Amino acid sequence: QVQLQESGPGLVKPSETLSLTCTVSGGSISNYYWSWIRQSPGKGLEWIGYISDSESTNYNPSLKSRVIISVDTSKNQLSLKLNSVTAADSAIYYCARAQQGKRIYGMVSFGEFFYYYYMDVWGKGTTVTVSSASTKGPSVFPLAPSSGTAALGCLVKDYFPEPVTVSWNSGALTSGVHTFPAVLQSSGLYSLSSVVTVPSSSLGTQTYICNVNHKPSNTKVDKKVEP
Amino acid sequence: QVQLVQSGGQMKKPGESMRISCRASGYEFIDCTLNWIRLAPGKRPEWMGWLKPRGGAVNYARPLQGRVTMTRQLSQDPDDPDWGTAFLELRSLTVDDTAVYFCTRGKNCDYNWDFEHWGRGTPVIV
Amino acid sequence: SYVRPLSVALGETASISCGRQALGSRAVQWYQHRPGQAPILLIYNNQDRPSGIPERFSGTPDINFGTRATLTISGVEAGDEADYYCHMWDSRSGFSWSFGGATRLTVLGQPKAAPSVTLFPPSSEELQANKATLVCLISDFYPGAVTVAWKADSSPVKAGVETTTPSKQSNNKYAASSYLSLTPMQWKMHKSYSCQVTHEGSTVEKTVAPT
Amino acid sequence: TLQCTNVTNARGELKNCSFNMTTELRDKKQKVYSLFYRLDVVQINKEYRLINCNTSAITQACPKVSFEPIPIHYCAPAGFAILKCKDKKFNGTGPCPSVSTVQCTHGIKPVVSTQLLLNGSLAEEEVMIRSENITNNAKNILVQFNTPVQINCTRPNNNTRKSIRIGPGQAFYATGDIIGDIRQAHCNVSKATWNETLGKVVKQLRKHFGNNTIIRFANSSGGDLEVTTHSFNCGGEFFYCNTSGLFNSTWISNDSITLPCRIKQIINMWQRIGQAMYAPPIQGVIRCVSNITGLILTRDNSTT
Amino acid sequence: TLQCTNVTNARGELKNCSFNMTTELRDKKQKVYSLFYRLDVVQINKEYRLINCNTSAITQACPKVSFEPIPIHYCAPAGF
Ligand SMILES: *[C@@H]1O[C@H](CO)[C@@H](O[C@@H]2O[C@H](CO)[C@@H](O[C@@H]3O[C@H](CO[C@H]4O[C@H](CO[C@H]5O[C@H](CO)[C@@H](O)[C@H](O)[C@@H]5O[C@H]5O[C@H](CO)[C@@H](O)[C@H](O)[C@@H]5O)[C@@H](O)[C@H](O[C@H]5O[C@H](CO)[C@@H](O)[C@H](O)[C@@H]5O)[C@@H]4O)[C@@H](O)[C@H](O[C@H]4O[C@H](CO)[C@@H](O)[C@H](O)[C@@H]4O[C@H]4O[C@H](CO)[C@@H](O)[C@H](O)[C@@H]4O[C@H]4O[C@H](CO)[C@@H](O)[C@H](O)[C@@H]4O)[C@@H]3O)[C@H](O)[C@H]2NC(C)=O)[C@H](O)[C@H]1NC(C)=O
Ligand SMILES: *[C@@H]1O[C@H](CO)[C@@H](O[C@@H]2O[C@H](CO)[C@@H](O[C@@H]3O[C@H](CO[C@H]4O[C@H](CO)[C@@H](O)[C@H](O)[C@@H]4O)[C@@H](O)[C@H](O[C@H]4O[C@H](CO)[C@@H](O)[C@H](O)[C@@H]4O)[C@@H]3O)[C@H](O)[C@H]2NC(C)=O)[C@H](O)[C@H]1NC(C)=O
Ligand SMILES: *[C@@H]1O[C@H](CO)[C@@H](O[C@@H]2O[C@H](CO)[C@@H](O[C@@H]3O[C@H](CO[C@H]4O[C@H](CO)[C@@H](O)[C@H](O)[C@@H]4O)[C@@H](O)[C@H](O[C@H]4O[C@H](CO)[C@@H](O)[C@H](O)[C@@H]4O)[C@@H]3O)[C@H](O)[C@H]2NC(C)=O)[C@H](O)[C@H]1NC(C)=O
Ligand SMILES: *[C@@H]1O[C@H](CO)[C@@H](O[C@@H]2O[C@H](CO)[C@@H](O[C@@H]3O[C@H](CO[C@H]4O[C@H](CO)[C@@H](O)[C@H](O)[C@@H]4O)[C@@H](O)[C@H](O)[C@@H]3O)[C@H](O)[C@H]2NC(C)=O)[C@H](O)[C@H]1NC(C)=O
Ligand SMILES: *[C@@H]1O[C@H](CO)[C@@H](O[C@@H]2O[C@H](CO)[C@@H](O)[C@H](O)[C@H]2NC(C)=O)[C@H](O)[C@H]1NC(C)=O
Ligand SMILES: *[C@@H]1O[C@H](CO)[C@@H](O[C@@H]2O[C@H](CO)[C@@H](O)[C@H](O)[C@H]2NC(C)=O)[C@H](O)[C@H]1NC(C)=O
Ligand SMILES: *[C@@H]1O[C@H](CO)[C@@H](O[C@@H]2O[C@H](CO)[C@@H](O)[C@H](O)[C@H]2NC(C)=O)[C@H](O)[C@H]1NC(C)=O
Ligand SMILES: *[C@@H]1O[C@H](CO)[C@@H](O[C@@H]2O[C@H](CO)[C@@H](O)[C@H](O)[C@H]2NC(C)=O)[C@H](O)[C@H]1NC(C)=O
Ligand SMILES: *[C@@H]1O[C@H](CO)[C@@H](O[C@@H]2O[C@H](CO)[C@@H](O)[C@H](O)[C@H]2NC(C)=O)[C@H](O)[C@H]1NC(C)=O
Ligand SMILES: *[C@@H]1O[C@H](CO)[C@@H](O[C@@H]2O[C@H](CO)[C@@H](O)[C@H](O)[C@H]2NC(C)=O)[C@H](O)[C@H]1NC(C)=O
Ligand SMILES: *[C@@H]1O[C@H](CO)[C@@H](O[C@@H]2O[C@H](CO)[C@@H](O)[C@H](O)[C@H]2NC(C)=O)[C@H](O)[C@H]1NC(C)=O
Ligand SMILES: *[C@@H]1O[C@H](CO)[C@@H](O)[C@H](O)[C@H]1NC(C)=O
Ligand SMILES: *[C@@H]1O[C@H](CO)[C@@H](O)[C@H](O)[C@H]1NC(C)=O
Ligand SMILES: *[C@@H]1O[C@H](CO)[C@@H](O)[C@H](O)[C@H]1NC(C)=O
Ligand SMILES: *[C@@H]1O[C@H](CO)[C@@H](O)[C@H](O)[C@H]1NC(C)=O
Repeated sequence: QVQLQESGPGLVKPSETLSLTCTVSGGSISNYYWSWIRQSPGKGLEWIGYISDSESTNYNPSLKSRVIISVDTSKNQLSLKLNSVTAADSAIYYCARAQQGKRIYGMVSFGEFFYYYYMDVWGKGTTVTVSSASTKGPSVFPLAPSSGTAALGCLVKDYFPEPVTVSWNSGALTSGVHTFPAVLQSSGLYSLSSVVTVPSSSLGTQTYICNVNHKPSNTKVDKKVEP
Repeated sequence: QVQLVQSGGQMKKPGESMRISCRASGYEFIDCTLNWIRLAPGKRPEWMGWLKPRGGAVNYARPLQGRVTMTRQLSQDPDDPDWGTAFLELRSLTVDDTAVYFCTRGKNCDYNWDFEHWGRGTPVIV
Repeated sequence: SYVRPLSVALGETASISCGRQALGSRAVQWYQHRPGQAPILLIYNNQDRPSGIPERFSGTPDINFGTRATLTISGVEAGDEADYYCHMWDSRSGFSWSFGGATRLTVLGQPKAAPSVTLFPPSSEELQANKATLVCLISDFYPGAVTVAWKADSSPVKAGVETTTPSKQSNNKYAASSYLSLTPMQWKMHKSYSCQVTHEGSTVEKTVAPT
Repeated sequence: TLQCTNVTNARGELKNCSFNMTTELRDKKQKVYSLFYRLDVVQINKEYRLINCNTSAITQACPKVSFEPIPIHYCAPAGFAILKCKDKKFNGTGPCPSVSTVQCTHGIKPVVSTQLLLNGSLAEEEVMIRSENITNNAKNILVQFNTPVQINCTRPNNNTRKSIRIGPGQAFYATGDIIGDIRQAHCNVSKATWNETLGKVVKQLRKHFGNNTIIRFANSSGGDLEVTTHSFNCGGEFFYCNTSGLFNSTWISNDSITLPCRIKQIINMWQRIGQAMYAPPIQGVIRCVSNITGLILTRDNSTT
Repeated sequence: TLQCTNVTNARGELKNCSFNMTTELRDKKQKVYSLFYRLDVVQINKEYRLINCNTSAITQACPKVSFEPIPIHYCAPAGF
C-alpha cells in the first residue's frame, strides 16, 4: 500500500528556515492530495496546509504568511519550509495523504456542494525543537545485572535534543526490551535509560550490546554489558 | 384536524402542587369547552371540571373544590390565532391523586360530554 | 486547543458529542489521536469507515437535518484511551481549517497493577568519569501515578533527583524513570541507597550498596 | 435605514439586515434584524432601505387570508343569460356552430400567472392558438395546450418567521434565519413532454405562417421583472423563473429542464403605481405541483 | 412609559401617572399627568404602562355618544 516517513533537522535556531521533507512509499506522488500537520505539547492538532494532485497551494491563514509547501515528482518526495520560527513552533510534524471528497447537498449545476478533505494514511512523525542552544551528543554508561531472571540496560546520559533511538544487538534482541521515556534535567539535557529483561542462563555468556543513535549529533555509540 | 398537546409527566410529593398544560390547535378555542379527566388504575375515570375559554367560566367537581383550579391563556396574535392553553392546578396533593391526567373535548361544540379527542396523557406520581 | 474530559467504564458504550455542531449538511471526520503518536482516521465521511477499523466505531449520518454528529464507541477497551477530534465540514461554515477540540476519553475500572522497581548502581565508566547516577526504573503499574522518595542510608535526600512523569506503555500500563545524580565520593562514603516508590496504596523499596 | 450584510455562504443573494425599530411603547426602540432578498432593497451610497419607500406605502398581507385560487363561478342575473360554445376547434372569434346556454360559468381558477398559463383548463381534440389578428405582431398570441406539461417548483430553503411587535397590535412578520442548507429556488419540467408540446405548438403555427417557414423560439427581449420571467405563486411566495431554458429551439422540416427562479416579497402586482404588498415569509420548505396549460407568445420580415 | 404613584390616602387603588405626551406640534412634548385605576396599568420591573399595549390598539369612546340602552324594536320584513 502507501506508507510515509518524514525527515527533518530536528533542531532549528530561532528566526530561520524550518526545512523538512517526506518520502512516500508504494504510491505515485502526482495523483493524491498531501497534508502537513503539526502537534505541539499542550496544543491540539494544527493543519499546516495541503497540496493537490495538480500541485495547488492553500495554507492555513494562521500560518500562511510563513509556509511554502513544495513538491518534486522525480522521486516520491515533497517538502515543507516554515520560516521565521519561534518557540511555539516546536511540534511533531506528521506527513499524511489527503483524499478529496465532494459532499453534494443540492444541485451540482448550481454549485450546491462543498469539498471536504480526510487524511487516511499518516507518517510516523519527526520531532523538531527550536532553541538557541546548540546540539549535544549523548554518552552511554552500561548497567550490569546481579543475578532465574535478571535485568540489564544502558544509561544514555546528558544529550540534546529529543529524541534518541535504542537498539539491542543491532536489532536481533527485541523481546523484553523496554526503552524508557527521557527526563529533561534542569541543565537542559535529556537523559534516557534503556533496559532489557534477560534469562539468568544467558548471563554467562550471551553477548549483549546496546545500539544508541542520536541524529542531531551524528553519533552512533555502543557498549557491552557484563557483571 | 383537532389535536390536543399536553405537558410532560411529573413526580410530586404530598403537600406540593402541580401545573399541567393542554395546548389545542385546529379549531376555535373560545367556541368549544375543555375538560380534565384523571384515570387511576383500579378506579373510575373521574371528571375534574370543564372550562369555557369564553371568559374563563369554570365548573369544578365537588370532591375537588378548593384544591382544583383551571385557567387559560389564548394567544393574541392574529396569524396563528386558533390555539389556547388550558392550565390545571391541583394543590395539597395526596397519594390518591396519582393517576394520568387528560384533557378532553367533545365531538362538537354543541355537546360537551362526547369526548372524541383526548390528550396523550400527563402521568403524575405522588 | 483545550481538552474536554470524559469518563466511561470498561466494556460500556461512549457517546463523544461534537463540540462544533453543524449549520447545514455536514461531512464530519473523526480522528483517534493518542498523545505523542500518529492519529488514526476512524470515520472520514459522516458514517463511512476505512479498512481496518472495528464495527464498534460508528458515526452518525445526516439524513434528516437536526441529528448532531456524535462518535459512538461500543464495548470500550483500555487501549481506547486517547484524544478524539471532530473535523466538522458543512455547507454554511467555510473551510474547516482547524480540527475539533479535544475529547480525552479516560476509561475507568481498569485492572490495578503494582509497579516493578529496578534500581541499578552507578556505572564503572561514569564513576571513572567522576560522576555518579542512580536509575530507579518503574514500570507496569496502574493507575499511572507514583511518588518517588530517595534515602541515603536512612535519611531523605531530595537534592538532585529528577523524576519522569508517568508515561503510558504498550500494554496500557504506565512507566517512569527516577534519576539521582550523586558525586562519586558521596556514593562511596555512604553504606546504602534506597528508592521508596509509593504507588497507590503502599510503598515498594529497592536498595543498592557500594560493594 | 437598514444595516445589511450578506448571509454567510461563499452568490450573495438574500441579505441579513438590522434596523432600529419602534416598539409597543412610543418612546422605546429596539434593534431587531431580518432577512430580505436583494430584490426588496436598494443601497444609499453597507446601508440599505426597502425598495418601495421612495415610491409608495406598503401593506403587509394578512397571514390568515389564502393565496389559493378557488374555482369561481360567474353567473348572469335574472333576465340575462350566458352563452356557451361547445365547438372543440373554436378559435376566439367567428360564429360558434354548436351553442348552449348556462346559468353560471364553470369553476374559474383566478391563477395569477405570466408567460406560462398555470392550472388552466385544457383543450379537447387538438391544441389551438388564438390571438385576435395573428399577423399583427403587437397582439399577444394565446396558445392553449391539449395535454398538460407537468412543472414542479420549490424553494428548498427551510425558512423561519419571526413576529416583531412594532406597535399596539402591529406585528410585522420577519424572516428569522434559514434552518439547515442554503440552496436555490428553481422549477422543473419534463424535457420530453416539453419537446413534444413545443412540437404541438409549432404544428398549428404552420397553418398561419406557412408549411416551409422556420419557427424560432427565444426568451424575453426586455422590460420589467414580472414579464421577462415566469412569475407566479407557489405555497405563498412569488417566484420569478428564468424561462430561457424553455424557449430555445429552432423548428424546421430522466430528462428534466431546470429554471433558475428568484423570490420577491415587495411586489405591487397587476402593475399599479400606488401601493406595494409585503408577503410574510412562508415557514418551512416550499414546493408546489402545477400544470402549465397555456402560453402567451409574441412574434417579432420575410419567411422565418 | 408611565410614571405612577399612589393617590394620597393611607388600599392604594387608583394611581396618579405622569408621562411625556405628544402635542399639537410634532416636535414639542409635554409632561401631563392623569389618574388611572390599577386595573388599566401594569408595571415594567415606579414605571407602568397601559394594559392593552402588548395586546391591541385602543380607541377612546366618543364622549358625545350615549351608553344608554334604548328600547329597540325588531321587525320582520314584508312577507315574513
Ligand atoms: C428538479 O431538478 C433538479 C435538477 O435535476 C433536481 O436536483 C436534484 O436534487 C436532489 C435533491 O434535492 C439531489 O440529490 C442529491 O444528490 C447528491 C449527490 O448524489 C450523487 O452522488 C453521490 C455520491 O457519488 C459518489 O459516490 C458514489 C458511491 O456512493 C460513486 O458511485 C460516485 O461515482 C461518486 O464517487 C465519485 O465522485 C465523487 C464526487 O462526489 C468523488 O469525490 C469520488 O472520489 C468519486 O470519484 C451518489 O451516491 C448518488 O448516487 C445515488 O443516485 C443514483 C442515481 O444516479 C442511484 O443509483 C443511487 O440511489 C445512489 O444512491 C448520486 O450519484 C447526494 O449526495 C444527496 O444525498 C445526500 O445528501 C442529503 C443532503 O445533504 C442527505 O440528506 C442524504 O441523506 C444524502 O446523504 C448521504 O450521503 C452523504 C454523502 O455521500 C453522506 O455524508 C450521508 O451520511 C448520507 O449517507 C447515508 O446515505 C447513503 C445513501 O444516500 C448511504 O450510502 C450511507 O451509508 C448513509 O446511509 C442528494 O440525494 C440531486 O443531486 C439534484 N440533481 C442534480 C443534477 O444535481 C431535483 O431533484 C428535481 N426535483 C425537485 C426539485 O423536486
Ligand atoms: C444575521 O445577523 C445577526 C446579527 O445581527 C445574527 O445574529 C447573531 O448571531 C450570532 C451567531 O452567528 C450570535 O452570537 C452568538 O451568541 C450566543 C449567545 O450568547 C450570548 O450571551 C451569553 C450570556 O448568556 C454571553 O456570555 C455570550 O458571550 C453571548 O454574548 C453565544 O453563545 C455564541 O457564542 C458562540 O461563539 C463563541 C465565539 O466564537 C464560541 O466560543 C461559543 O462556544 C459559541 O459557539 C455566539 O456569540 C448573536 O447573539 C446573534 N445576535 C442576535 C441579536 O441574535 C444572525 O445569526 C444572522 N443571520 C443569518 C442568517 O446570517
Ligand atoms: C398627581 O401628581 C401631580 C404631580 O405630578 C399633582 O400635581 C401637583 O400637585 C401639587 C400639590 O400637591 C402642586 O404643588 C403646588 O403648586 C402650587 C403652584 O405654585 C407654583 O407656582 C408658583 C408661581 O406662581 C411658585 O412660586 C410655587 O413655588 C409653585 O412652584 C403651589 O402654590 C403649592 O404650594 C403649596 O405648598 C407649599 C409647600 O408645602 C406651601 O408652603 C404653600 O403655602 C402651598 O400650600 C404647591 O407647591 C403641583 O403644582 C402640581 N403639579 C402640577 C404639574 O400640576 C397632583 O395633585 C396629583 N393628584 C392627585 C389626585 O394625587
Ligand atoms: C395548481 O393546483 C394545485 C392543486 O390544485 C396546487 O397545489 C396545492 O398547493 C397548495 C399550496 O401550495 C397546497 O396546500 C398545502 O397543503 C399542505 C398540506 O396538505 C397535505 O395534507 C392534507 C391533509 O390535510 C392532504 O389532504 C393533502 O393532500 C396534503 O397531503 C400544507 O403544506 C399547506 O397548508 C399548504 O396550504 C395543496 O395541498 C396543493 N394541492 C395539491 C393537490 O397538491 C398548486 O398550488 C396550484 N398552482 C398555482 C400556481 O396556484
Ligand atoms: C455580498 O457578496 C457579493 C459578492 O462577493 C459582494 O459583491 C461585491 O461588492 C463589492 C462592492 O464593495 C464589489 O467591489 C465587488 O466587485 C463585488 N463582488 C462581486 C463578485 O460582484 C457584496 O459586496 C457582498 N455584500 C456584503 C454586504 O458583504
Ligand atoms: C394536472 O393534470 C391533469 C390534467 O388533465 C389532472 O389530473 C386528471 O384530472 C382529470 C380531471 O379531474 C381526472 O379525470 C384524471 O383522472 C386526472 N389524472 C390523474 C392521473 O389523476 C390534474 O388535476 C391537473 N391539476 C390541476 C389542473 O391543477
Ligand atoms: C425545518 O425547520 C424546522 C425548524 O426550524 C423543523 O421543525 C422541527 O421538526 C421536528 C420534527 O421532525 C420537531 O421535533 C422540532 O421541534 C421542529 N422544530 C421547530 C423549531 O419547530 C422542520 O423539521 C424542518 N424541515 C425540513 C424539511 O428541514
Ligand atoms: C413532479 O413531481 C411529481 C411528484 O413528486 C412527480 O410524480 C412522481 O413521479 C415518479 C416517477 O414516475 C413516480 O414514481 C411517483 O409516484 C410520482 N408521484 C406521484 C404523487 O404520482 C413527477 O414525476 C415530477 N415531474 C417532474 C417533471 O419533475
Ligand atoms: C436567464 O438564463 C440565461 C441562461 O440560461 C442567462 O443568460 C446569460 O446572459 C448573459 C448576458 O445577459 C451572458 O453573459 C451569459 O453568458 C448568459 N448565460 C448563459 C448560460 O448563456 C440570463 O442572464 C438569465 N436571466 C437573468 C435575468 O439573469
Ligand atoms: C401603594 O400602596 C400599596 C400599599 O401600601 C403599596 O404596596 C406595597 O408595595 C411594595 C412594593 O415595593 C411591597 O413591598 C409592599 O408589601 C406593598 N404593601 C402592601 C400592603 O401590599 C404600593 O407599592 C404603593 N404604590 C406606590 C406607587 O407607592
Ligand atoms: C401582555 O402582558 C401581560 C402582563 O400582565 C400578560 O399577562 C400576564 O402574563 C403572565 C405570564 O405571561 C401571567 O402570569 C399573568 O397572569 C398575566 N396577567 C394577565 C392580567 O393576563 C399578557 O400575557 C401579555 N400578552 C401577550 C400577548 O404577550
Ligand atoms: C440605532 O440608533 C443608534 C443611535 O446612537 C445608532 O448608533 C445605531 O447605529 C442605530 N442602529 C442601526 C441598526 O442603525
Ligand atoms: C377563426 O375562424 C374564422 C372562421 O372559421 C376566421 O374568419 C377567423 O379569422 C379565425 N380566427 C383567427 C384568429 O384566425
Ligand atoms: C435571454 O437570453 C440571452 C441569451 O442567452 C441573455 O443574454 C439574456 O440575459 C436573457 N434574458 C433573460 C431575461 O433571461
Ligand atoms: C421625559 O423625557 C425626559 C428626557 O430627559 C426624561 O428625563 C423624563 O423623565 C421624561 N418624563 C417622564 C414622565 O418619564
